[PDB]
Amino acid sequence: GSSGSSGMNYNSYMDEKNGPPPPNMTTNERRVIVPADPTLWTQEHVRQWLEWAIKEYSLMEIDTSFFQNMDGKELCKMNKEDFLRATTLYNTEVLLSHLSYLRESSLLAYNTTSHTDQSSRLSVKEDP
Repeated sequence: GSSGSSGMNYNSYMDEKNGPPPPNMTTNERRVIVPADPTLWTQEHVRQWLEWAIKEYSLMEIDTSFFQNMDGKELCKMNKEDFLRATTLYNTEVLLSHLSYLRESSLLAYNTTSHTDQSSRLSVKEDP
């Protein structure tokens, strides 16, 4: 007769080989600026934040004793008036705005999520 087999596979793959150190570039090392929302803050997040803003924004003459051990939730209840008693208006606008900016992000965080979640189980490694 007269018959054959005309048909190629045509495919590709990767080996994923990594060379010796040093590595490409660092990523993270126990560094966090915010947990999530201003309502779920800790006693430290209330301090580190202030010490940070005063540095970045480079403010001057601001109450610190007020944020020595204030509840993260209280920071939200604080209004232009409450904040005015702690610092000037110019500063109150720099704080309230920041605390309000974080919330503006949550507006997008609210997702339906159709069975697309993932558990967290990442632990640091060491030794050969």
